Amino acid sequence: DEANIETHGMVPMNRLTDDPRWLPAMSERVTRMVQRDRNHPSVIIWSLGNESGHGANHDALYRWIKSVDPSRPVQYEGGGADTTATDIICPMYARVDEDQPFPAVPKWSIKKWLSLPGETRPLILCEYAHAMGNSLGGFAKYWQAFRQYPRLQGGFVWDWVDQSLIKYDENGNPWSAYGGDFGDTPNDRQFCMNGLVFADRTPH
Amino acid sequence: RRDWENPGVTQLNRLAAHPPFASWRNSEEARTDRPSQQLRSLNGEWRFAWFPAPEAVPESWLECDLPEADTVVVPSNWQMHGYDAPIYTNVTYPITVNPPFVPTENPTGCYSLTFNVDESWLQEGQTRIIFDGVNSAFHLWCNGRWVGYGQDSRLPSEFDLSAFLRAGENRLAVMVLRWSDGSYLEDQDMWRM
Amino acid sequence: RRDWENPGVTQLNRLAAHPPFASWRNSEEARTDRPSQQLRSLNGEWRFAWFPAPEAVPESWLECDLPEADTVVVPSNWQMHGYDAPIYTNVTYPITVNPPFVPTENPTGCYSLTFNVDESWLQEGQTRIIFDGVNSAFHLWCNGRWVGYGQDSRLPSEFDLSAFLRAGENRLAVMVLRWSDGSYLEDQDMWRMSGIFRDVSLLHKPTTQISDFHVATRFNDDFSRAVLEAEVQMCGELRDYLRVTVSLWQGETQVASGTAPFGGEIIDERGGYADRVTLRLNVENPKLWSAEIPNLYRAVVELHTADGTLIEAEACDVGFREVRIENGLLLLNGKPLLIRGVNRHEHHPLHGQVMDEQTMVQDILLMKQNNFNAVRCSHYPNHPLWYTLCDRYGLYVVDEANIETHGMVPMNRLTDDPRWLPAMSERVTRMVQRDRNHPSVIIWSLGNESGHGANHDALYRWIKSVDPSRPVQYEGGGADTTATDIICPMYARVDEDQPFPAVPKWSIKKWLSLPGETRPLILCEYAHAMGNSLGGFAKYWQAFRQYPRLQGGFVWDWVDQSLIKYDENGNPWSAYGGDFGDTPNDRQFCMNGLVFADRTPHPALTEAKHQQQFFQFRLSGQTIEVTSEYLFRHSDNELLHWMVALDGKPLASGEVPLDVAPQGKQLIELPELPQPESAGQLWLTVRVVQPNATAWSEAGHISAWQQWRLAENLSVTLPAASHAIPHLTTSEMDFCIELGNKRWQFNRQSGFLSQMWIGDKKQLLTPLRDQFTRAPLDNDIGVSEATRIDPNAWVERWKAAGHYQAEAALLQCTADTLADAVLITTAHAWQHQGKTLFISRKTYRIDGSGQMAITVDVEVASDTPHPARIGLNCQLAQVAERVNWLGLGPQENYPDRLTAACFDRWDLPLSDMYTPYVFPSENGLRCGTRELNYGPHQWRGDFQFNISRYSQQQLMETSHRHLLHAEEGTWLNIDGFHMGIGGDDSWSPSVSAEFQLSAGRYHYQLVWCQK
Ligand SMILES: OC[C@@H]1[C@H](O)[C@H](O)[C@@H](O)c2nnnn21
Ligand SMILES: OC[C@@H]1[C@H](O)[C@H](O)[C@@H](O)c2nnnn21
Ligand SMILES: [Mg+2]
Ligand SMILES: [Mg+2]
Ligand SMILES: [Mg+2]
Ligand SMILES: [Mg+2]
Ligand SMILES: [Mg+2]
Ligand code: NA
Ligand code: NA
Ligand code: NA
Ligand code: NA
Ligand code: NA
Repeated sequence: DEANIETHGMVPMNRLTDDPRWLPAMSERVTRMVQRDRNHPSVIIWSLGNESGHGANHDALYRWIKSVDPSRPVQYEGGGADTTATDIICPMYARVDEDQPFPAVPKWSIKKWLSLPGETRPLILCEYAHAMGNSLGGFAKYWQAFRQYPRLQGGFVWDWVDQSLIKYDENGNPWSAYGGDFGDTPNDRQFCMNGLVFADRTPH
Repeated sequence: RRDWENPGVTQLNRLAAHPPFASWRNSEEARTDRPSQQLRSLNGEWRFAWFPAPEAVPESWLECDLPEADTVVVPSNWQMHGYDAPIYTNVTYPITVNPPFVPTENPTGCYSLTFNVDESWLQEGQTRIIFDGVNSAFHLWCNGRWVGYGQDSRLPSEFDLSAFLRAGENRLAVMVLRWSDGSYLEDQDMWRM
Repeated sequence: RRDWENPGVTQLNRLAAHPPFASWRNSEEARTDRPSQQLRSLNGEWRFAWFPAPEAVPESWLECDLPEADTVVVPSNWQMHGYDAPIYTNVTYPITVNPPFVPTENPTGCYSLTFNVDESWLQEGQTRIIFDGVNSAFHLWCNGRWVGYGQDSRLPSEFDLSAFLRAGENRLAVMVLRWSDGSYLEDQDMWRMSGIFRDVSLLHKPTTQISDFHVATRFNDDFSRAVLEAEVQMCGELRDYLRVTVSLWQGETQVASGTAPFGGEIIDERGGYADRVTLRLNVENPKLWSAEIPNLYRAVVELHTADGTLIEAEACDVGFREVRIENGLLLLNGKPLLIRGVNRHEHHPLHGQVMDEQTMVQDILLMKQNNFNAVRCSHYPNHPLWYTLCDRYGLYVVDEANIETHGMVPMNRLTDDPRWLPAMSERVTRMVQRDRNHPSVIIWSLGNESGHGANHDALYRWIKSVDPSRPVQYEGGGADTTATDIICPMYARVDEDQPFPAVPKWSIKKWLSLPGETRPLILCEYAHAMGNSLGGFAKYWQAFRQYPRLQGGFVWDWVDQSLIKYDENGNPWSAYGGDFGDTPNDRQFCMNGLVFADRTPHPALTEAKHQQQFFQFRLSGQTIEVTSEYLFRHSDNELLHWMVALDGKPLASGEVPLDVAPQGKQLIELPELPQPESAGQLWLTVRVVQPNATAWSEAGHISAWQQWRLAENLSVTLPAASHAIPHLTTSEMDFCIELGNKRWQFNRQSGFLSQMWIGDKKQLLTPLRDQFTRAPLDNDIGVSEATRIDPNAWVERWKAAGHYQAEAALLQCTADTLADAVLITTAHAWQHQGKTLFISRKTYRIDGSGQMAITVDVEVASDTPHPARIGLNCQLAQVAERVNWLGLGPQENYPDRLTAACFDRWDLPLSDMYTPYVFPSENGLRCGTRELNYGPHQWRGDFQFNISRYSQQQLMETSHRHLLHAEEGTWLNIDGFHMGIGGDDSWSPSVSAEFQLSAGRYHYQLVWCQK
């Protein structure tokens, strides 16, 4: 279960999340979630939100939760996927064997990540195997690792269904539309279709 | 007050959050997860009218129905009805980045409903309204009088109408803003509706 | 909107918090911390009208000064000027508890000011208004246009008037509400006042300005090398040519300097901060900061153009010091502290809660002069100057957020509530943001008496997160929660457990060793100094020294919060709870200080000083061993003085220079010491003197002392040839004794010494009688009320037992003649509701020498409460100017509070023998006295005594010291034994067992004679 908090477009990412003046707003997004959903057995992990860097607001919110509801681990990927605001190393698109040492927020091979000096947390990819169009090339390689390494505990594929919408042609013939099709601009074109299933639930 | 341009203000008069309630007045129903007389749906046909900015809305809409209004289904997304377009933007904010301000031309949806309230509800106890999802911020009026304000397009916003309703017919007025300071917190990679 | 009844609204249009700024336009003014033409004070003469409610405010006030308005000085508390009453309530909220609402009649202050503004200010730049402190909420208008709103009475609220001001004359309008949703977080145990109590000023900043800056200092292993790191942020337009220079000075000497353009390191996938820059400076051999040697550097931050043109400069004092907890110990600069602290409220007898520099400096010096090295800001951020001062004089400070909800039921009612997280967080984040650069601040505190809720754990984490340089502590919820790095209890006893349910207060020695516990333990409040208190202070100090992880504490508290009241003669008197018509109220409970509100010390102050000494001493043979408890300085402003006296008569003495390394020892051998010409006890006294004056002391200041008995020679010399013989004159009513120009009369029915004469002069106003009670001290009283008694309080156990009502029944009264003496024997009973409380058996022996020998044997039933005292007392007919004695002094001292007193021969004016506590009680006693002198009288033995113009009765019958009236004569209380006074707490019995008079059988003897 994940808080409605994402500030990706800020420069740098943690602009608002590190801002004490935004803690209040952020906190209601976290506290109100937990207050509503804490009796559901299905919820096994709480998430602090998505792609908002890593701000002090995160560490405070992380503690609030651990403190009001110990029953569940708390995770969060921002700021490099293994900060002090996450019980779980939850990277997005870290590869199996290949490292991608971006500055400040590198994405290590998952196999490698687990054993970095000092590290001992489990690792579950929060997003992996981007299913855009003709994709899922190399899927088996993750599975192989998942089964061989005890601490590599799986992941959440990105993602379930294309975010295509319906528009009608001159005969009222419906067709799947993407970014820019509604005269929307600027837009991300086909980047909103990345699922395992078509918008109508038909499998890819 | 321009509440929608201040992260210091994310709600007004909103009731505290809590696990799902139905206030069953029969235990066995509660046990069975059956419907509850005390938990009514307002879903369905409503009155709606689009404006380009909150400044364009007529005070008259608080008191009485906008004759230009159409009758639409709720819940819904007004873009799915063509009042305006949905925008697909991944990372870049669909509005200029100048927190906590939002554009002046800020698409506004004026939703309205005339509904019944049984006196039995009014003789005792408390009558609250619950909106499970309003994107991105809104003001609410009941029978012409202001009730409160809310943000966070993805959690329920609850208000006590106990002192605002009357037995019988009643009118709600909801002014929904497309953009608000809460929009800064909602930069997900998906359509902007 | 009634923003004042909504915790979701804490402010409107309020600018962000930041470290102290001054916007200098000259670097040098900056480095030297001189005034800046860009920071103006608007303090002084303002207009004020009082209202009962905001709704009654003439909306005209907005545009025009109202006429009924008076002219008053600001800052100020309106209660201080008489528009209304300040209220003294401890726990009980002064308003009905119904969060978030406040009462409808809400005293409203209408402040307004007509002032001129320099257009140069308006043509460019930004002009902000700054309210250092507004109690509790306010709305702001400028030239009739609304500006904004703010809460939190203890931190600065700032607004941008750039667009509201006009060339020339202008009007500010300020509506301050007494109560607001903020009061809920302001339940501190102190007076409830209101208004614009801290400074008001204007700050002009350029458009492109420095908006915040953080200074860090990290060290290598032996602190031989440091890195000064300074993080700088800006507001305005960024440009390539923009620069920041950070330079570091040790006075006139520029130690280091660095320059960079804006642009931080990459921090995320989104990059980094374009509008920030971090400069780093190496410092070799830093001169380190401590409360022992407050070494500071000056940090100057210039925002300038690449051409060299300065835009503005900001600056701060820097202290190189590291705070860390390691292996269970609190270290400073790698060394374990020993906190000799005190809690201190911002209070002024006439100014209420308005603070001034004079007062601050006065407090600090007293502090230092009394060996205090630390202070806790109970329970809110202090006026900004305090910190600059602590920085410079050197005091370890505990900075505490303004969050106290003691009146909630249960206490963490709001703090565990997510709807109160935001208002709470601002009270903590805005504190940190403003004070983080001060080196005197070594620990953060989450607040006071708010239970422990989830909001605390969240805020505990934000801090650790933003400023890892300082531990975080909080005492609520048990003193050892997950929201504190230090076990910081309040009033936990040294050896005594007090197992309250859920939040027990273990004995500190035991608390450290609980299974699994490893933190350090420093009490946030201890030794409640209320009235005649501080009993057992030495027991804490002994433990702190013996146990490494016991690191000291903060006494409660510095100064009494009594306000000044004037009688019809326009004579001032110190007032407390309820004297303002305020109710409900907590009476004298706002008076718990080591000094009077006027800064005159209470006697306990001296006890603190001695226990908190930095040099320990040991004696052996002719060998004295001085051990320094300093951790960083050598005894470079100290010399040792020693003196040997025989029963106060000086024999020998001398001085030796001290030269002790921190933690070291020095052995001073003493010279061969001549023996003495007669019986008596020799006593050695040493004292540590500081030859030179310092910033906080004068040349010759004594910082420590100690005493030891040396050899003793018992008198064996047999009196002498009785010159004459007392004659006894027996009547059916009296036993009369005559010897020369003296007579003693013993009433045969009473069994007491009814009268004594010298010449034809009567010596007594009332007979000499045993006394077993004392006019109740604050500590004896505890919480006990006349409407709600605390049957557990000492006073209550005593009253109930009939001790203050017991009556003397004669059991036996005889007179016998000896070879050369007259001997009277008596036996008395003290009963109550048919039980014998005590039995007093005496003998009076009158010899030809004319001395009256008294022997007292008392019996105290095992089942009666232990008595306040066991002695005799009388009202002397005489009044003399001086009191001279040989024993412990010079100041008032009791059994559990006499370590700092010294045995010698003392002489003071009668008045120094009476302690003027506001709440009168037994006071002024002196222990271990071997000889007492008054008028032509002399008493000898081994006893304790007090002497003044007030009977115990009058004292215990009076509540304000200013209603006391000098009785006829002189009241004399001479005790064989006196009960300790306690003080661990003043709300329950705190007198230790070894200070209780429970032996059952007591024996004392005295000799009264004449000179
Ligand atoms: O479809 C790409 C996805 C999508 O934007 C996710 O919301 C985001 O967490 C992400 N990060 N990297 N790639 N993605
Ligand atoms: O003077 C009594 C003091 C005063 O109330 C302090 O503010 C509070 O922390 C406290 N708790 N217990 N005793 N005290
Ligand atoms: Mg808002
Ligand atoms: Mg994203
Ligand atoms: Mg408020
Ligand atoms: Mg309190
Ligand atoms: Mg010396
Ligand atoms: Na695995
Ligand atoms: Na996508
Ligand atoms: Na110790
Ligand atoms: Na008090
Ligand atoms: Na008294």
